[PDB]
Amino acid sequence: LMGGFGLKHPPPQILIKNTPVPANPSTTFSAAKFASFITQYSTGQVSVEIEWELQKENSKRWNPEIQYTSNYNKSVNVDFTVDTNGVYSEPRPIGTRYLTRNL
Amino acid sequence: DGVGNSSGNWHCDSTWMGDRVITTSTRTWALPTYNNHLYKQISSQSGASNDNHYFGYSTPWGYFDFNRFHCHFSPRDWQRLINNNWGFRPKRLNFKLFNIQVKE
Repeated sequence: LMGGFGLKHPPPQILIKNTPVPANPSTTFSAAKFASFITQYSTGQVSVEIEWELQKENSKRWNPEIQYTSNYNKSVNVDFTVDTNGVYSEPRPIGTRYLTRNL
Repeated sequence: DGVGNSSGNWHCDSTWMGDRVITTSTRTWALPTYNNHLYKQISSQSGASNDNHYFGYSTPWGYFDFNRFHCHFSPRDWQRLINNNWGFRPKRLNFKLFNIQVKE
């Protein structure tokens, strides 16, 4: 109901966790679990590559169609572009329904 | 090639199949008798500017011209051409005259 593709078997959850590296244990045995760990974080790169099937249009429509366009009118910032502080912003929600089809 | 037999069909279409597009048109024409079958010397009138003086000939012949882009492209086909392509050029053409009816 939020829009999208209903999948009985969706793309699976990809779960990630730093392995606990303990600090130095006591030189005598303690049966209690470790509460002291070396503080650490991880970083790295992640790649997703999705292949999408397209459905081309076969309209015999004469007049031109509504399409998503940028405006040529000047502005302080180009849409879908970083500003002078390096902050990327998206100005408006772009839906996907621009071409037409007869019922 | 008979009286009650069609000598051609209506082809008016546009097919986009990759790096090519073929645009086909079909129109109905009417050809009258020009100059009453005569060749005539035409020129500018004697009272005229020097820039506007001409000399030539008119013929009884008509001519077909399709040297306009709307002759081959619809506005929807022109919109497909201009929002998707950095360039275009013509490659070949095919011409037909058919279903000719001489009315007296």
